[PDB]
Amino acid sequence: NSIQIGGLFPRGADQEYSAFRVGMVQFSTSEFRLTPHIDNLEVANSFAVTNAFCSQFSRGVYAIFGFYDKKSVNTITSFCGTLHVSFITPSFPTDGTHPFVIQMRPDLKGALLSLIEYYQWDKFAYLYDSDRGLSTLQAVLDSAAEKKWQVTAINVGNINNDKKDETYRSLFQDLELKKERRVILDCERDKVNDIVDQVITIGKHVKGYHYIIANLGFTDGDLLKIQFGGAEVSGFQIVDYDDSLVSKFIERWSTLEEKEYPGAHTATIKYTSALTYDA
Amino acid sequence: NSIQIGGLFPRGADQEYSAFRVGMVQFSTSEFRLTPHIDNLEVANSFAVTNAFCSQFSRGVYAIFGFYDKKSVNTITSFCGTLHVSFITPSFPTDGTHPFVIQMRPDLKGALLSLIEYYQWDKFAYLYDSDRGLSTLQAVLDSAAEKKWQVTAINVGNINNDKKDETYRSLFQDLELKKERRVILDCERDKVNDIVDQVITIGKHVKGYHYIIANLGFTDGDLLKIQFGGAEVSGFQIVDYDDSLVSKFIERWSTLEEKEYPGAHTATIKYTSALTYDAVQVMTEAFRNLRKQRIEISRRGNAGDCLANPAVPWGQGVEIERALKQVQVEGLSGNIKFDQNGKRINYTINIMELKTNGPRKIGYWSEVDKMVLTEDDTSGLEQKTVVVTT
Amino acid sequence: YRSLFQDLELKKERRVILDCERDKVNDIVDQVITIGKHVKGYHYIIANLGFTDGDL
Repeated sequence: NSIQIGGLFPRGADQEYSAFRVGMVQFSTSEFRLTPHIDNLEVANSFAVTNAFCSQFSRGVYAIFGFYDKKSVNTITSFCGTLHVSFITPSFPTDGTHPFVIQMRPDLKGALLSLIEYYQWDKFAYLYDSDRGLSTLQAVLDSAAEKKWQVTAINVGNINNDKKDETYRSLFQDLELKKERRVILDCERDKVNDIVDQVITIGKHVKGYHYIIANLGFTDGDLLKIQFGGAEVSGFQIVDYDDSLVSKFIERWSTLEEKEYPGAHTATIKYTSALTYDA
Repeated sequence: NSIQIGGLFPRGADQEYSAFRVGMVQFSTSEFRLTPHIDNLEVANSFAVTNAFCSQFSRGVYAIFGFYDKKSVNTITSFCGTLHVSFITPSFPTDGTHPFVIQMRPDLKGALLSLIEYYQWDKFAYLYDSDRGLSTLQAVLDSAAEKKWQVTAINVGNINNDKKDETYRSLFQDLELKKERRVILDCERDKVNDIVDQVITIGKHVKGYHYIIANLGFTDGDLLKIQFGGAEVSGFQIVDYDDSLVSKFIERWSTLEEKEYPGAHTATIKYTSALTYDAVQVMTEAFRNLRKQRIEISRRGNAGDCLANPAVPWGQGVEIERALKQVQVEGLSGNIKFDQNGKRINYTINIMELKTNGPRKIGYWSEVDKMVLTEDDTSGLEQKTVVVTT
Repeated sequence: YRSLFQDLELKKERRVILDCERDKVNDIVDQVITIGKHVKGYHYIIANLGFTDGDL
């Protein structure tokens, strides 16, 4: 039995798509089969998202799936909320409760709170990228009342790649005036990479500083570049690799040729793709 | 040569629509007379927004007008950017340089930071609703970093109205944990007045507290309710009632029956409505200039459905946007001028203080001149009886 | 390398004059980066004419 469903995907999310088809293969059943309607539109154009949404609605799909921008979240909640169409999503959790919005990404902020509670920091800078939503920051501020924290949040995402350089050195130099030893980064994998790189170049990966990477990709991140700096570093993983089902997943995940499923021929996997495959 | 236009007024904004009617009256002209497609739909519902939008798009209206939620900003921005359709709003400005976007609100940010610099504060609470956006928060934090400020921001706006009383008690106690004496407020006027009433009940309207109302319409609130509590209060104002043009506007304003024009029969007015009237003047005179351009643009409902794949926008409106941006004319908020980014520019925002006799100006704020104090001291009232502890 | 500089740490040396060919120069520099011992308080001298030729 064919079962039509939506399949929105941002371009450059190839790993999640490959893993998606892997999900189609692994869990296909004799009783019925899913009928994906793949769509590779950018999430930045909410209007285009509306277009694809009406398109799959024309397809009459019983479900819709894909990533969403904070720019698009209100759109998806509005439409799926209106038409009572379900929409599973890997992306960051909604700041507001909604009907028909299943969401694959666990809330992370409370663990972050407990984490700080363990490290018992009194004061620290807190960089953030807007795109995942500022709500987490709001939370850290709330505790800052209760925990008398003197956090100094600063956005980073506005910066262009073209001048993506001196702004950093000026930034950390600004951090030096407070002589900050402790920062919890909250950025995307790529931004995580560039930031870690600049930290290397300025050499603040030395012992006496500390970092916390606020995402599930803490293992996904290439921390080898800073493993030997002596500064302590800690983060999060939603997917233990020591797990039996996980290791079994790895046994074949390496096997796939990149030509069929690019980005899949690796020892590990982005947690988001894993959320897709689970979804 | 009547010109079809949009009309997206959120429910309960009667004074705004009435002001819109007054705008239709004040600038009606033989060369053309505007043809509103007025609608009353929830601003929060992006779906319905898209519905009416595509409806007027089916009308192929050459211009559109209405507000937008922060939830809906991305909507209308994405539509103006995709369909190359010009639009005007009195809502709070986008954080990005979005094409085909006109906006009546000069950013209150720089004047606010300037004000903070004027009081030379170092520690303060920052209450905020989410609804106008967190841009001011990002800004105040940004300045806070360099200035070694100790921000205490809090999201008051998510609190349920069902018990919009209980939370406040713990809330101000939270301030008392640090004994904050300095509290920026960033909410819409209703929430503002409510919270102020709570300040009354907790009695923190007493002298030695200071307050800041972050809004274009500082006079709109019920300041009289706490005029004599002794706590200092001050805020920004985009609307000078003292202006003779504004004066005459009042002369026609309060006099009108509120039945035909709800929200109009008063001595006061929302800054929003003034932005509306100003938007009417701007659009109207803009097309007046189009007539000088003689660039014919008339078309039927050629636009059809908004889901054309790909949709291909007609470029005459792209020219119309250029015609709009170049407009430079006086309004209720003083001069109106646009950058090609579509933000208002080279404007002015009068500072206001709550003197015991009543609210009062002390200066004005150009974006380029920054803060500008006015001498207006009225030769000093009194020393207000100096406290002498011992 | 890490063992080597760790051995240097016992003397807490702040000052070294490297004397190597440009390739091994670049490699040793990279390792110094990875161990991070190029913060203020250290110093280096590269004993060759290629001091500009190498990346710095």
